[PDB]
Amino acid sequence: ASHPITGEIQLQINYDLGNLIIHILQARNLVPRDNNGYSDPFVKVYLLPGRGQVMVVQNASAEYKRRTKYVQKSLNPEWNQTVIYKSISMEQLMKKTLEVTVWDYDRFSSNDFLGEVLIDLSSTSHLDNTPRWYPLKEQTES
Repeated sequence: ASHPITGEIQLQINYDLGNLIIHILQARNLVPRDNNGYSDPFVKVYLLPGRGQVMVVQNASAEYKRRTKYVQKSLNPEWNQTVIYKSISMEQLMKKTLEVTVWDYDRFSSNDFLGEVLIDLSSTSHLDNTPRWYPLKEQTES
């Protein structure tokens, strides 16, 4: 079988004190799979022109997720997390692009792809902390 990459991702961007902050929220219209609810999808966000630092997103209060993971975790998973990249000025920042990538855990440990977005910080109008949706594309390997 195969799973096509679809859906989008919602996040909040904000840069302050020379530090780039990014908050993860959730994704919608993701790739459906057999047996609803089984694995908690995670995201990876790193700058293109950086040191290759991939920051994975954590899961919010499972207490509230455990009740929503039913259909959400299956089609639209959330995270509601926050990350920062200190030591980054608008000079190099504008040159860097925030790439949000969704990944699902395997049955043993591996991680499958789910979606990839590219947010150019050169014009990131969502800097003023604004929850906006971003289209998740596929990871082409030419």
